[PDB]
Amino acid sequence: KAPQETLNGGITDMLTELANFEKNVSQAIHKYNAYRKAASVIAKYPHKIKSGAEAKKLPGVGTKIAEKIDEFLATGKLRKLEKIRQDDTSSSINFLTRVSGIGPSAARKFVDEGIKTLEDLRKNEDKLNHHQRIGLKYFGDFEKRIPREEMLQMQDIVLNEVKKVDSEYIATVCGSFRRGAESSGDMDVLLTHPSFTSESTKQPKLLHQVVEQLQKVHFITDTLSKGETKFMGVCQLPSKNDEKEYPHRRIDIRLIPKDQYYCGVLYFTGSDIFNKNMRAHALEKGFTINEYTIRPLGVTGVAGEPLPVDSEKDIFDYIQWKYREPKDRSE
DNA sequence: CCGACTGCGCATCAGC
DNA sequence: GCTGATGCGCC
DNA sequence: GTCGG
Ligand SMILES: [Mg+2]
Ligand SMILES: [Mg+2]
Ligand code: NA
Ligand code: NA
Repeated sequence: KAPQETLNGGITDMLTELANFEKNVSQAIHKYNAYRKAASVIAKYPHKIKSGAEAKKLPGVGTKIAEKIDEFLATGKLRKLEKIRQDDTSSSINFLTRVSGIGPSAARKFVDEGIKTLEDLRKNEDKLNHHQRIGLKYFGDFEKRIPREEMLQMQDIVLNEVKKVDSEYIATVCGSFRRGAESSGDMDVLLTHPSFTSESTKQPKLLHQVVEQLQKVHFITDTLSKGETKFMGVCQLPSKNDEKEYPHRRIDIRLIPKDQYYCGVLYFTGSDIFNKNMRAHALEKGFTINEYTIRPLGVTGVAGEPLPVDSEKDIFDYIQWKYREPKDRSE
């Protein structure tokens, strides 16, 4: 379980708003993560915070945030935030960043030029790049969650088509979906083939062929980016006669070397906390884990050649550990 | 006091 | 024309 | 903004 929004939702929301403002307007990504961290640890606190000093005891909450909590608890609001919400420039910039492709920098230019709304964007399509236009075109669709049943139907199509292109491909839908989530933000598909390894051929056709098949059967509808290794785009479940159309969805497809496949699966399955905690634990046992490989340290810190991996279990075993089921990888 | 806070693929810019 | 930087989305 | 060298 988890503490209800009722407990410290006002505080966590306040911290999340300030988090967004720092990243989108101040362009202070570290202060953005500082705030989110503070919001997380408070969202876990199973007690109604009575003072900023009480919250200060938590890892991620320092003096500044303690002061803000005191102001919020005593008044019900934060002056600095109340002033940011009313600022036309800060609000507009903040808003435009909700478009995929528009970050802090682009949002800034648009607002400096008067472009402050989606409507303003439509009248200025020539000023947008390919990514941004897709983000615009699907603004609303991209903010909708993906229920597990739809992800299942999406997986059906992906696994079916990949196998159809070459039955030797190995495909694994990762992300929260693999962790048994009831809903998802997007679909992350990891791909490999026996003919693709670190020391072999780079083959631009392996990822290209699969994307093509999914476009042939009308599953993939748009392309944000696509190289020889990574593909980012859009997909949509086919419409049932008479029933309403499905929302367009974000889908990523990655071609990974077979010898780095399982480290990739584990990584893109998350959770980020589970990854951080698993990396932190991996440190104690004298190992370093990333998206690509697992390497042995030699006391000074000399990481030798990447250890052989043939399954996710192999990784868990290496670090003296039992394989954690994806559904439990929450923390 | 003061540096770390992950680092990379792909698209697009800035400059030679 | 190229190479390197920057912006962006992401555990 | 917070933590830790
Ligand atoms: Mg700034
Ligand atoms: Mg993801
Ligand atoms: Na603290
Ligand atoms: Na954005």
